[PDB]
Amino acid sequence: CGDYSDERGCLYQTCQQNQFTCQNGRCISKTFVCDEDNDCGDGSDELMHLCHTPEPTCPPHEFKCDNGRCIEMMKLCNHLDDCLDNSDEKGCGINECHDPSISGCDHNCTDTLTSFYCSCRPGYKLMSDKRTCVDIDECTEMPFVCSQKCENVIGSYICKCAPGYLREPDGKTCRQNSNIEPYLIFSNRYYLRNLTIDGYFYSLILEGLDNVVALDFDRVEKRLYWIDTQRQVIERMFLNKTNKETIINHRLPAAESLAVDWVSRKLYWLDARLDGLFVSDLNGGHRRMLAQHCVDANNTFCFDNPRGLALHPQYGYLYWADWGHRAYIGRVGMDGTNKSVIISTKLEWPNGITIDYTNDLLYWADAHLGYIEYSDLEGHHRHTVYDGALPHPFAITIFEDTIYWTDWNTRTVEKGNKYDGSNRQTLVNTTHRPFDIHVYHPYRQPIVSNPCGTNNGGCSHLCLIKPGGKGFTCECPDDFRTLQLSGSTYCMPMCSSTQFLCANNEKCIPIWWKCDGQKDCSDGSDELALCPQRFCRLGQFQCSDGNCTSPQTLCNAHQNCPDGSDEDRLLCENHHCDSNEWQCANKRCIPESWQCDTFNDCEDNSDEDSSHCASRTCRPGQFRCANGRCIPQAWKCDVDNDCGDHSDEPIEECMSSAHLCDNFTEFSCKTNYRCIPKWAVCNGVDDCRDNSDEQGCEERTCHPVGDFRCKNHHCIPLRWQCDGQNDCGDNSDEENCAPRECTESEFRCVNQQCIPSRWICDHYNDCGDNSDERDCEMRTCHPEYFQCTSGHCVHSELKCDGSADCLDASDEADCPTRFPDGAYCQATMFECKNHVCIPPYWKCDGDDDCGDGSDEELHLCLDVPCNSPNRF
Amino acid sequence: EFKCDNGRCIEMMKLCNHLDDCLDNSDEKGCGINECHDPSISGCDHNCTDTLTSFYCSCRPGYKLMSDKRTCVDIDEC
Ligand SMILES: *[C@@H]1O[C@H](CO)[C@@H](O[C@@H]2O[C@H](CO)[C@@H](O[C@@H]3O[C@H](CO)[C@@H](O)[C@H](O)[C@@H]3O)[C@H](O)[C@H]2NC(C)=O)[C@H](O)[C@H]1NC(C)=O
Ligand SMILES: *[C@@H]1O[C@H](CO)[C@@H](O[C@@H]2O[C@H](CO)[C@@H](O[C@@H]3O[C@H](CO)[C@@H](O)[C@H](O)[C@@H]3O)[C@H](O)[C@H]2NC(C)=O)[C@H](O)[C@H]1NC(C)=O
Ligand SMILES: *[C@@H]1O[C@H](CO)[C@@H](O[C@@H]2O[C@H](CO)[C@@H](O[C@@H]3O[C@H](CO)[C@@H](O)[C@H](O)[C@@H]3O)[C@H](O)[C@H]2NC(C)=O)[C@H](O)[C@H]1NC(C)=O
Ligand SMILES: *[C@@H]1O[C@H](CO)[C@@H](O)[C@H](O)[C@H]1NC(C)=O
Ligand SMILES: *[C@@H]1O[C@H](CO)[C@@H](O)[C@H](O)[C@H]1NC(C)=O
Ligand SMILES: *[C@@H]1O[C@H](CO)[C@@H](O)[C@H](O)[C@H]1NC(C)=O
Ligand SMILES: *[C@@H]1O[C@H](CO)[C@@H](O)[C@H](O)[C@H]1NC(C)=O
Repeated sequence: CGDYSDERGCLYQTCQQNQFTCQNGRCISKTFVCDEDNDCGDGSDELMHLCHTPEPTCPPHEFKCDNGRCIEMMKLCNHLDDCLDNSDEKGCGINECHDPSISGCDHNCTDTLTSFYCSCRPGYKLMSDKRTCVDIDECTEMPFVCSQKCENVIGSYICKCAPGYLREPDGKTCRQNSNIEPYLIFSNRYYLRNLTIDGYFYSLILEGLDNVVALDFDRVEKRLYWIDTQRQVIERMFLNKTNKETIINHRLPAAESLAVDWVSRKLYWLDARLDGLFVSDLNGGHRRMLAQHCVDANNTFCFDNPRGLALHPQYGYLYWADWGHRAYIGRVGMDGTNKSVIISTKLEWPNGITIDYTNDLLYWADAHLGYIEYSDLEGHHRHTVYDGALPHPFAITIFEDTIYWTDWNTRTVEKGNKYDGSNRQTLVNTTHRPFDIHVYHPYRQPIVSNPCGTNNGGCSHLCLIKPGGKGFTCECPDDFRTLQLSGSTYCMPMCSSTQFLCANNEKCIPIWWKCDGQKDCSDGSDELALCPQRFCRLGQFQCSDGNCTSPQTLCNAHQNCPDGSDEDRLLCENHHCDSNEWQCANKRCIPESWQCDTFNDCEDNSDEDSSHCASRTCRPGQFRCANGRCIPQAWKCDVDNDCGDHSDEPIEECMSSAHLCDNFTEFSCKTNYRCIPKWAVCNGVDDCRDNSDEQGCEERTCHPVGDFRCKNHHCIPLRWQCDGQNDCGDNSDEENCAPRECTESEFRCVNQQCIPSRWICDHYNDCGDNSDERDCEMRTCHPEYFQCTSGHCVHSELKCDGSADCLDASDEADCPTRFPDGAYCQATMFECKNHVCIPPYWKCDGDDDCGDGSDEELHLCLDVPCNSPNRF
Repeated sequence: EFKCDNGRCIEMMKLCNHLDDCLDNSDEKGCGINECHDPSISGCDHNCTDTLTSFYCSCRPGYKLMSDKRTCVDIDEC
């Protein structure tokens, strides 16, 4: 039919018809036989995939004839017409090299039974002329010849060792000279571990963390920073465990990776949700988003899922990786400039990334493809440490000549040679995923001077090293406009409302942190003496009436606070939403994806303003369709009209040669023009409509290690096996599962199931057998929890919060009035005998929520005469 | 690979390559040149077949080569 049909059935190309990647039933005669007729799928003409010329291969005991035969070496020049071209006789090479007139070669001509050939001395590459030998640049061409640095020599190479590395007498090897002995540092799900390099000693640096996926040390101060994604905090601690604190706790929707700078004394971390790389001092005083949007200057590569970081202060470049649709390993200068891509080919899931400071080689690991590669810092010559046999590596660090990587599927730490991946040794296996890894050693952070030097190089807030490891650029916090003065910079204090500005202008804290019982500003202007007593708890907005409302509800186009300052004109004037939150006319904030989502999500309905959606300028990396909705570029030219209108599917271009599935990962489905990835194949889901992904799962194989095969021919990671979840529908994963051993901070139920140690007497019977909730009076409790009189544990934060989390309500009745005025309820709420601050609307509201909050207010509302009482 | 008299396995390409590839130099040792073409030596019953070193013989079908490597004796196929 026509192009307006916008639908196609199963073509089922059989003999002559051959549906290409764009599903075009072109003739079978077009297979490179002078016929590039199918420009649509482009499969009819292939530059090298269709040009093979595979004649030359034949057994070495056979001399290939010029006619194409493979006359035997014994039959070579056997005085018999063995071939049509008679290459055996026609070709009888006699002392061609001995003849000086012909076969003149550079180093060493080697004769044969037919014609001649030549060989070059070691370190000299033979030229295409087959007579000229050219010296090999072993330092760049084959960097694995030398450990650490190298110098090119004519016909050979000289290896050296960086300072601190003692060169071994054997040569081409280096050995450390530091006083300290290096030991691996990696983070489990709840534990920071301490493992020696040889794997002889195992330890536990710190436990009791929700979910740690990243860590990085600081040689200067002997600190150890990490990220708790579940808790959304960036915390640091001394190696001796003397002090622990939360550096950053605000605006961390998801922090995949972290990299501590040990030169400019800065902290960098990637944010997957906000899609940007941030910078802050080791105390988190000043924050600034350094990079955002796309990185290729063409919008092909953009921050989608950045989960790797590696600092090289010697050149001031911070390499990072992204496992989105368009995987890239691009780098940025530490000052936030020179944003550029490095490696963008043969890459699906670059989870891990590191920089070998010894020889300046950028190492990265791919999860789906399963390889580990190293290249120059400009990403020119890619060499594979491993072919891809690794099931699913996540983190990678290099020390001396050994590369240490942590693999999720095998749930273990493995090490090998940094160049050829030899001596692959499994150090220790962990019950949980191994996550980020590092090698703690003074050499891992080489000493290099700070261009800032002092006073942040005379910068007001931030001093970031310029690219190339020379000079610095002044910066400003996120809430400051960076003006470039004459030979200097000025940070405009321009800040939105609902955000206090310190008198010293050090930072722009939120308004609800002004006079919050804490001197948030270093000056302390926020906690002015002349300020009303704030009865509301920290992290809450206090209205003039004294009621407490959530800061998220501030200026939410709804008069939540009775006093009215919630929607006050001055407080909502110049209100700015989050970076990913698209502001509406009524100042209500909605996610940027909802800007023209075709849904009246915002009360003012500005999210469906035709005028603004027609004139909607969209961030790079997302495709704009007719409706004005901006789906991601990966959602453009897909079989599914994600935008709804077929404008998101330029079927002319979608069937054209522009959209061809990547050979490495993107698997083309024959019936449509879909380009689902390789790991999307046989995922048990109809990822592409024709179900071609799920057709060959019986023929499809699994990874030899770190993969479990189910009865449905489903390959799943070995870690997912016996996880208590049916990863494969046939329950083969959970068919036979001996209970696993519980870790240090895991309590073992009588059901032989491991639960977090914090959940004993959780007051929610998390374990099925309810064995966790026993002996609570004899259990004391954890240091960070308050114990109810009944004996159960509760968060110390939830104490005296107006919420009786304890059943006996002891968590609230053991504290005085929330304010010295003489009452417990700040927002005119109802306080029962248990001192629970039942909301004023919730006062005498249907069921008796409070333990002793039974109300005789039948006059206001008799219990029997209640709508809530659906069932007598 | 052509097995050397010393026990090596000098390559066929290296056979008679004018190089001392083996201790016995079997490659350069008595390079087989038209030994079958010479009627004085390599006299075989049916068909002498030359090689890069010395010679050998082949018999017509139905005739088994004798231990002498020069006499072909009819096979008793029955
Ligand atoms: C992680 O584990 C490693 C290995 O246990 C720890 O490094 C070790 O630290 C101890 C205590 O400082 C060192 O003992 C020292 O021995 C020397 C003599 O060899 C002695 O002069 C010192 O006074 C001290 O007793 C041990 O040698 C050292 N080993 C290594 C591998 O360097 C590391 O401190 C642990 N880190 C954390 C944060 O848990
Ligand atoms: C655990 O290890 C860390 C890192 O080595 C220790 O932090 C640093 O410890 C040193 C020695 O106590 C501190 O030096 C002292 O500084 C004060 C001034 O702040 C000075 O008056 C003292 O004479 C001495 O020079 C250093 O300040 C401290 N870190 C920083 C940068 O503040 C930590 O103390 C160790 N904890 C223990 C006791 O295991
Ligand atoms: C900003 O980043 C870009 C991209 O990384 C830098 O450009 C790069 O500069 C290096 C050093 O000159 C180049 O390496 C050289 O490449 C050539 C082959 O092109 C090779 O023969 C040399 O031995 C060396 O490896 C690299 O190719 C080049 N890359 C690109 C894409 O331009 C730039 O220098 C950085 N500095 C700035 C301008 O901020
Ligand atoms: C190459 O030729 C030189 C000069 O004749 C000689 O010294 C050297 O041993 C030869 N090497 C090889 C590989 O034959
Ligand atoms: C990059 O940008 C150019 C225009 O400057 C465009 O023609 C091209 O298609 C874009 N994609 C590539 C090849 O990176
Ligand atoms: C680690 O691997 C070894 C060798 O397969 C095995 O004996 C040991 O039980 C494993 N440990 C864990 C915790 O799975
Ligand atoms: C063997 O020798 C006979 C007699 O000269 C000749 O007719 C025949 O063609 C030869 N066959 C071979 C395989 O040389």
